[PDB]
Amino acid sequence: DIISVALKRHSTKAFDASKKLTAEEAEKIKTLLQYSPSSTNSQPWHFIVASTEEGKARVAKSAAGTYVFNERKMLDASHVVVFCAKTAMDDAWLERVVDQEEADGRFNTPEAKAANHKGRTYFADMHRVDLKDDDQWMAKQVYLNVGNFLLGVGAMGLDAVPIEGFDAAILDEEFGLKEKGFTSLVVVPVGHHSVEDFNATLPKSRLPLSTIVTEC
Amino acid sequence: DIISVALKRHSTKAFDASKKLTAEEAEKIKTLLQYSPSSTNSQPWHFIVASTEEGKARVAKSAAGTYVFNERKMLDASHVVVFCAKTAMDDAWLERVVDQEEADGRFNTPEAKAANHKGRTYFADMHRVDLKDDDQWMAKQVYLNVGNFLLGVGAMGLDAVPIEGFDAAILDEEFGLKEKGFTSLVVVPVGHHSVEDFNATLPKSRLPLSTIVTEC
Ligand SMILES: Cc1cc2nc3c(=O)[nH]c(=O)nc-3n(C[C@H](O)[C@H](O)[C@H](O)COP(=O)(O)O)c2cc1C
Ligand SMILES: Cc1cc2nc3c(=O)[nH]c(=O)nc-3n(C[C@H](O)[C@H](O)[C@H](O)COP(=O)(O)O)c2cc1C
Ligand SMILES: O=C(O)c1ccc([N+](=O)[O-])cc1
Ligand SMILES: O=C(O)c1ccc([N+](=O)[O-])cc1
Repeated sequence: DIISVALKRHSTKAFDASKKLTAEEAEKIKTLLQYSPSSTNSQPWHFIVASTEEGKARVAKSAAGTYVFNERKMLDASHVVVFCAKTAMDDAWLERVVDQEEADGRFNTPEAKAANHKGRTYFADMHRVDLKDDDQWMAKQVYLNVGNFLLGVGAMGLDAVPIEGFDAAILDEEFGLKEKGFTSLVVVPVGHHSVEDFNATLPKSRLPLSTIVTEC
Repeated sequence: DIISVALKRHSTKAFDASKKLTAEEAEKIKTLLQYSPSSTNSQPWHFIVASTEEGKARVAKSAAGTYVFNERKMLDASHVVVFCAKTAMDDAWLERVVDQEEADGRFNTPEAKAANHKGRTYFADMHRVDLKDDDQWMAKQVYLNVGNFLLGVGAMGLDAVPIEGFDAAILDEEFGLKEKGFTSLVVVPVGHHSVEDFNATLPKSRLPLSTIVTEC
């Protein structure tokens, strides 16, 4: 039951470095990243999946100093996922999305692809010409992916914690993201919690439905 | 299997208006909205859940005219969820969150409570004061909730579709959201698809892992 998963998943504060994901679980978490929905199927994202000791150490550099309370989570987890968003939405990216949709068989004619290209253009240029908030629009799609991801890994029986407490300028420079057209937004260590995870035994806390929900 | 869910769920293009959620399902989708994670457990959100015909008609006003292609989806679904973000992070909301955490038993001393409140204020001030982007920061948490929600309702065997194609100004006015301190971001009709949901039999399409993932 997915509600049981939602009530039992929690943000892990400490990971057991000896408990690694299986090869099968490693493939499943990449499938989760890939198949998240996004506005107009824009998929405006890139993921760094660090599983070697050196790779995780490179990610953990972003937690040095002020964010040190997040550094050990990145070092001790089995896999660490860096969620990145595109910095600008270009036509080339939109062309590759619609061509992939054709390759996967979503169009029955060279007509319907011209209409899907016509549609995704009017939508994206609204954020590039007019609103000029396509940077924030793409980052929102990445946060949607994070929310999909956290529930999915919980359903797999894996522990995780989402992290905003890191230096994105440091992380971007370490992986050369800016020149690639990406910027890091959220880091998610994935693995199994240790006995030092004090948050595993604390009750969950949320505002009541009478506050957050209006029915009509 | 949650991966089967991720590969099976789709954006429904048309809903069967005769098929309603059960009472138990209606409670479960509210639990999903409630228990989504968020940065510092800030829960900067409110949800309109329209299930009556008059309520759904009120939400559907935001799809009239320019966004007419989304209007029937709102009218036909069993339940329509409006995801709303706070427009500003005020100190009273932060106090409300920490008071709820105390009521739920997450602190063992009053000093533990004040320390948690001090930390949440510090990180909120990073967005309110330094970055001056708390409005975008809170919207990102709401998008994370949507991503959690879409996978959860798919795991319940329910159809849904996320919608950005609506007039948020019209929707905010219809429900007085701006004066209440909120703004609408995403509309999600939930129910069961009809024969007119052409997307139900199309294959899913995503960019390949060679493009979106870097392993290290
Ligand atoms: C986007 C985001 C960023 C977060 N950043 C951190 C973080 O930097 N360090 C941390 O320990 N927890 C972080 N959290 C975890 C939250 O404190 C946690 O999700 C919230 O208190 C709800 O608890 P739960 O995840 O156990 O349900 C973050 C959560 C989200 C969604
Ligand atoms: C934030 C968001 C907004 C979307 N807005 C619309 C919309 O307004 N109308 C619509 O029919 N589909 C909308 N979609 C659906 C996307 O086109 C769809 O998620 C994407 O093509 C991937 O396909 P899937 O959801 O079937 O996996 C939206 C999706 C997201 C995540
Ligand atoms: O108007 C829009 O913002 C809009 C966004 C997404 C989609 N879509 O994903 O089909 C359509 C319209
Ligand atoms: O952005 C941060 O530094 C940050 C730190 C802690 C948390 N948190 O504990 O949820 C969230 C964000």
